[PDB]
Amino acid sequence: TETTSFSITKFGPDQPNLIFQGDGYTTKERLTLTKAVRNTVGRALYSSPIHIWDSKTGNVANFVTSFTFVIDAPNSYNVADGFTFFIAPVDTKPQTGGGYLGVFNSKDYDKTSQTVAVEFDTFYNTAWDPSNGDRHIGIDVNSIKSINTKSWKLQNGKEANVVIAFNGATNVLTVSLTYPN
Amino acid sequence: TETTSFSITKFGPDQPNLIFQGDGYTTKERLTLTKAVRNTVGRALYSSPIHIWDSKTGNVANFVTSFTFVIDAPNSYNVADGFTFFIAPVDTKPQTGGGYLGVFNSKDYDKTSQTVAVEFDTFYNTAWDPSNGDRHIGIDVNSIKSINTKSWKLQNGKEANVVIAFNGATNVLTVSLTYPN
Amino acid sequence: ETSYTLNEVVPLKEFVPEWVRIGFSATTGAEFAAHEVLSWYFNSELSVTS
Amino acid sequence: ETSYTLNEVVPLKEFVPEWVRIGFSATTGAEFAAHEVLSWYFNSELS
Ligand SMILES: *[C@@H]1O[C@H](CO[C@@H]2O[C@@H](C)[C@@H](O)[C@@H](O)[C@@H]2O)[C@@H](O[C@@H]2O[C@H](CO)[C@@H](O[C@@H]3O[C@H](CO[C@H]4O[C@H](CO)[C@@H](O)[C@H](O)[C@@H]4O[C@@H]4O[C@H](CO)[C@@H](O)[C@H](O)[C@H]4NC(C)=O)[C@@H](O)[C@H](O[C@H]4O[C@H](CO)[C@@H](O)[C@H](O)[C@@H]4O[C@@H]4O[C@H](CO)[C@@H](O[C@@H]5O[C@H](CO)[C@H](O)[C@H](O)[C@H]5O)[C@H](O[C@@H]5O[C@@H](C)[C@@H](O)[C@@H](O)[C@@H]5O)[C@H]4NC(C)=O)[C@@H]3O)[C@H](O)[C@H]2NC(C)=O)[C@H](O)[C@H]1NC(C)=O
Ligand SMILES: *[C@@H]1O[C@H](CO[C@@H]2O[C@@H](C)[C@@H](O)[C@@H](O)[C@@H]2O)[C@@H](O[C@@H]2O[C@H](CO)[C@@H](O[C@@H]3O[C@H](CO[C@H]4O[C@H](CO)[C@@H](O)[C@H](O)[C@@H]4O)[C@@H](O)[C@H](O[C@H]4O[C@H](CO)[C@@H](O)[C@H](O)[C@@H]4O[C@@H]4O[C@H](CO)[C@@H](O[C@@H]5O[C@H](CO[C@]6(C(=O)O)C[C@H](O)[C@@H](NC(C)=O)[C@H]([C@H](O)[C@H](O)CO)O6)[C@H](O)[C@H](O)[C@H]5O)[C@H](O)[C@H]4NC(C)=O)[C@@H]3O)[C@H](O)[C@H]2NC(C)=O)[C@H](O)[C@H]1NC(C)=O
Ligand SMILES: [Ca+2]
Ligand SMILES: [Ca+2]
Ligand SMILES: [Mn+2]
Ligand SMILES: [Mn+2]
Repeated sequence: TETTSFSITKFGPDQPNLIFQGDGYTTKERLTLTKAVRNTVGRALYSSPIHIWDSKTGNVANFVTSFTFVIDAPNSYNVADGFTFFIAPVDTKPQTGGGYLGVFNSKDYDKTSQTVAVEFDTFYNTAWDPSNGDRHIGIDVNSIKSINTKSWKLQNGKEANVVIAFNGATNVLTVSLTYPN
Repeated sequence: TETTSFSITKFGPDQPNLIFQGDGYTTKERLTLTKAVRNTVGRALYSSPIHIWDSKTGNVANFVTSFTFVIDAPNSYNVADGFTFFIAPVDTKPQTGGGYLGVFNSKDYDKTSQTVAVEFDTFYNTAWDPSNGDRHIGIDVNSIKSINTKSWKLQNGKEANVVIAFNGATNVLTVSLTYPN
Repeated sequence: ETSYTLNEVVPLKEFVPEWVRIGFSATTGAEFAAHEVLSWYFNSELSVTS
Repeated sequence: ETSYTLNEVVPLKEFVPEWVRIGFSATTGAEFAAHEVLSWYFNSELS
């Protein structure tokens, strides 16, 4: 049973488990992806590669990730753009920033992207986001347009606990965000 | 709180979650550190750095590793040189080979080492191995002259299930080698 | 006080390679906010026999 | 059924850095043998 696990509850200046890309850095004991600055992209990856499935069996892994995040916007009206947990090839580099969350380069289906991602998008991009224009949790796969979304009320400065799980057998991804208080 | 775990049953041709050093590689589900070849040093460390002890609190980590290594020897009269499981600084690089198991330099306590290492020495080296010769398990700390030893009867060609735990509290390192037959 | 749940059947093997890297990503554009992860836990298990 | 045990007291703090990299090692010299591993398990729990 190939396995991989880790728990982190105190990020530090020298926190070697992770890989920092873009403007990502670890400050105030928390993983800082971006700050209240324009046009930035901050990504952080777990150093060790994980075996998600096997060819000579066709077995797919079974996993779970749990994390607490905080989106703190100076102004609660103008918020952008989004946070994201992603699964990408072993040698991922930051992609297009801005509305493309740093993991994708276009709206079209890019088969070679090989990146699936559960996004928490706080900015309506008329070119590809749901017409209702609500902040939403979305499941992307090889493109910035979500294959499914759920409207979500961002609580400026509050910390939501997210729990994402994957069942290799039924292949159903599950995502849950919860704002305690 | 800060956990790190991994289980590897079979090592594939490409083992992403590992960093190979020296002449170490893989061949048919198993990891191969050395072949039956004169003078060789092959190491394999796990890709992601481990948080062993926290200074801020002084707490040390409790940990347990387990594995099944095996020593293939043509003739059981002239076996060398050994095997090791080390705990070294992140930037650890292969050191002196041969009697030093590629982990240490000199038989003196060199502080620079910062690498503890349990070993299974299969060859008698005078100025640092027990006078009675005898192959043996042996704990090390910054030197090749073991901190303690336990004679061991090498069972050539036979795999050996070993477990090694550590109690961060009672600071007791329990090495444990058992032959499944 | 509020909770959201979403889930879609995503056949991961056909979009992602056997070996993969995971992590977080966040960006900003004309408008912005600070995104920080205060904790992270992850566990993955995979069986090895057809 | 044949075991070997050895549990000594060693304070890792006083010796290894906070962040370490664990792994295996093997060597040869004038004498030799093939040293190979078959499975590996590990787990750290630091509070
Ligand atoms: C008060 O609130 C108002 C209302 O807010 C809105 O409503 C609320 C209810 C709520 O929903 C809010 O969330 C919501 O915002 C505020 O007014 C709104 O403010 C928004 C912020 O600016 C603004 O949206 C922005 O729009 C621009 C695009 O506008 C032009 O292009 C449109 C097509 O995309 C086109 O339809 C428009 O018409 C317009 O075109 C012309 O523009 C002229 C000048 O503006 C104008 O005069 C013309 O009239 C107009 N044409 C016509 C016909 O009218 C868009 O670019 C912004 O998008 C960027 O940010 C969002 C997230 O915030 C990302 O999703 C997106 O990916 C973009 O991200 C990156 O932005 C960077 C800059 O931040 C780009 O960079 C450039 O780099 C160069 C280098 O030198 C230079 O520095 C530039 O200055 C930089 O911009 C970056 O570049 C691209 O990506 C990189 C990777 C490369 O690929 C590069 O080649 C690319 O070009 C870009 N990256 C990407 C991937 O795009 C944003 O959407 C709203 O329109 C505006 N009004 C309304 C009604 O909504 C008001 O400001 C608030 N006031 C206060 C005081 O707070
Ligand atoms: C039948 O069986 C018999 C008997 O077997 C024994 O008995 C049975 C019952 C059983 O117990 C067996 O286990 C027993 O083996 C067998 O005959 C015996 O065979 C043994 C194996 O050859 C012999 O031992 C060897 O002896 C040599 C020479 O003498 C040693 O001892 C001296 C006193 O202690 C010492 O001062 C010498 O320096 C030397 O150490 C020795 O070299 C051998 O040691 C190597 O191998 C062992 C085991 O593999 C290993 O643990 C050692 O660390 C060492 O490993 C590496 O080996 C390679 C390959 O040979 C060497 O490569 C050469 O390196 C040099 C340069 O390296 C130096 C240098 O000059 O820089 C050499 C320096 O001496 C060294 N100095 C020091 C202080 O270490 C330096 C220094 O380390 C530097 O810092 C280096 O970084 O390195 C050149 O590059 C050459 O080109 C290159 O080839 C490596 O140097 C070496 N690495 C290191 C770090 O040392 C081993 O100890 C028995 O003597 C012999 N006779 C008897 C009566 O037992 C018989 O053959 C069998 N026959 C059959 C048919 O089966
Ligand atoms: Ca958006
Ligand atoms: Ca030896
Ligand atoms: Mn979206
Ligand atoms: Mn020894």
